[PDB]
Amino acid sequence: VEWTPCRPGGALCGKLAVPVDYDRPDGDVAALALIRFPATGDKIGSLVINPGGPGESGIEAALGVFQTLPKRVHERFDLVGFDPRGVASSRPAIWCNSDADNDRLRAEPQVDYSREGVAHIENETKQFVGRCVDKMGKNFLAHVGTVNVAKDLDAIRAALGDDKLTYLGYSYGTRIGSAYAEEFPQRVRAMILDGAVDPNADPIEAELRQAKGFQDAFNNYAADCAKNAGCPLGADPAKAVEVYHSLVDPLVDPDNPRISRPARTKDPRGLSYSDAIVGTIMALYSPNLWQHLTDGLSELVDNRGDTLLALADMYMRRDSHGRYNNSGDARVAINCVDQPPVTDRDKVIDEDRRAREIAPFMSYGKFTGDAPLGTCAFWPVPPTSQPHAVSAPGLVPTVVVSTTHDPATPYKAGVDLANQLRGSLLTFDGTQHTVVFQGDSCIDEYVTAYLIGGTTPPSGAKC
Repeated sequence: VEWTPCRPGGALCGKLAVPVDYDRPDGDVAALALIRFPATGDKIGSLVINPGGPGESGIEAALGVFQTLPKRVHERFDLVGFDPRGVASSRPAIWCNSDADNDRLRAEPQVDYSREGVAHIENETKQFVGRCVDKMGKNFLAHVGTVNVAKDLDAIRAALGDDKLTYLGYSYGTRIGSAYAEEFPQRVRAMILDGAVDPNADPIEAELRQAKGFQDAFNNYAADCAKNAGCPLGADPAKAVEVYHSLVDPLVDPDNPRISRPARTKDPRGLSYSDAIVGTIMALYSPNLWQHLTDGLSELVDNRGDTLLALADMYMRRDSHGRYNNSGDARVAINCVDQPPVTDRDKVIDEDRRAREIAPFMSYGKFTGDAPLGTCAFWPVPPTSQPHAVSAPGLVPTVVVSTTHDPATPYKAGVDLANQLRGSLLTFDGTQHTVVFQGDSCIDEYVTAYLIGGTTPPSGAKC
């Protein structure tokens, strides 16, 4: 890799060619984008991070991580972020939707699960899948999976000149982690995995555990808010779900669920039901966003939706000029090849029935007896991986950081991943998604000691 200063540090930038198909290492070639923050003291090696998603930029994440990086880590390591194949500055990038495509979906309430509703959703999905194929071609799509990201990571390891990888992965980056650890266990110097994906999970039960996570994070937010003056959800948290629906349900025409009655905003779109829900989920990633959620709900009481709409844009990565980055498109494409999709309609119908009972705050109206298949049921290329217990016997001990009320990747997922990895579990007591290098000096101390010394947290460590 030929390094260069960048387009906010002593940062250097570069590209790395990898083959699209690793069985045709002479065919089409991809170019991964890399950022690098040189160590300030005696260099142990590169610390390579990944933010998750999938579809999130590792470069963009390294720029943030740089700001909150402990002094000793920055002394001993190059901080290095990368954009996986198909993502952000890597070429070719995955694109399916235009900016107008995305807005048009987000304008719909997306709540009608009658037969006509389901047919409408599955029509938009097929058009989407066709837009992916038409812009990217089937070959590139078949090789954007984690199994091949793992192989690029070893190419990155080698190109940075490290003998063994030192790696920090968050959320989906956790799956990159275990995949690398299974194909190159003898190349792992150290590995921290924060907010765990358990690759042995049933996809439906995982989704349901996730729904339960956000309802539980919802209950936690609401109970917090109920101690505060003028809580928009009321002072009795046992009634918060109902109050919340009294605020968001009017965004949907009661005589016709396909009709949005959006809250007024200074932005021309207004606030649809689906954006209202998306902004809520966004805020339940972190108590840092609870104030914004509360503001958003308070605006709804006055039939306004500006803050909830901005939260949804943060989630959707739509900037203030209406441009989207490609994380949404990349997210879907990569998720579709990482595991076999659910194709049994009856299982998708029963999941919906259960999800409404488990996460009522996200649920509009009642169970209809029908539900749509997910985008992946229509994917034109087959999965390049599949649910299995992680098996990496020779693997160095690793740290799994799991938060007790993580809504996105629940606590028990981290416990399971640690077990399969036979590494250390470090618990954070909180309601948020991930925590490493985000303020908590305790967590950062443990992680700093592991990264430099190799010392793992004691069994039962809490922070």
